[PDB]
Amino acid sequence: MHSLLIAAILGVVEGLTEFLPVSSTGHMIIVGHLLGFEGDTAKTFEVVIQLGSILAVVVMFWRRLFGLIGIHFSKGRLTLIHILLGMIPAVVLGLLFHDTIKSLFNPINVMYALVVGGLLLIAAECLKPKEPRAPGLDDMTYRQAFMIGCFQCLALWPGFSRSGATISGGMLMGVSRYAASEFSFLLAVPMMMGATALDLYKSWIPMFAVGFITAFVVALIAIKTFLQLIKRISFIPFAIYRFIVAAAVYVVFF
Ligand SMILES: CCCCCCCC/C=C\CCCCCCCC(=O)OC[C@H](O)CO
Ligand SMILES: [Hg+2]
Repeated sequence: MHSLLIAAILGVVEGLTEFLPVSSTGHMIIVGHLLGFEGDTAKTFEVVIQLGSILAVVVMFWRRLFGLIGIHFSKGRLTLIHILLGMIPAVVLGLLFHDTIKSLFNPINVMYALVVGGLLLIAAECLKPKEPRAPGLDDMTYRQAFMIGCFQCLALWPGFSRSGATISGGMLMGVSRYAASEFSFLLAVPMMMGATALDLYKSWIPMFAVGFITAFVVALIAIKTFLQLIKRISFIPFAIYRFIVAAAVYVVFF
């Protein structure tokens, strides 16, 4: 009776922490450990429900995503070249270091990426310019998009919260918190869709239906609130929250 309940608990977690700088992978290992869902099947299940979070960004940015690829229906406009430049370096670094990255998945490394990721969010807050260089999404430049991407190499460290890494570099390149968040979401669509496909390949029954779907729903609510929320809130509360999670990763496993 609780196979569906566990998937609901894991789904609301994944959908919530996927696009918030709070280390989706870190929350899953602690909750999966507290529940007892730790087998290889759990990891496969977790990659599946990541697809639901993807579709949430797909439906949230349906008009803009297809716009980048030519399916329409400041005066600049964000182009597909921005997305490509944002994902070139992580792909190149991710392809070359696959066996090495997969070795970093122990919980101790998550504890550090939780702390170090929070330090970076603080440094982005203290160091970001007073006047944003790109207050809107369509104001971004190829240099900002690429520097954000070369900054996404850190997300290959398990527990770093790819959103937190991507948004930090956005703020440090002069992109507003709102646009830096919008770009991290749009950038996650090609990244997650390809990465999960890459993970679904090497890993091979209705428990997915609950998890995939409920993660799609919660992500929509979180991703819509967070964008409206971040208009008036900083990333300091998120960075400090990652420290409380880091102690928990130590608490649950050590
Ligand atoms: C009192 C309740 C909270 C208890 C936990 C205390 C947090 C201390 C932990 C780590 C250091 C964090 C460094 C402090 C963050 C920077 C403070 C700040 O003012 O940020 C600058 C601003 O965001 C841009 O101008
Ligand atoms: Hg890089």
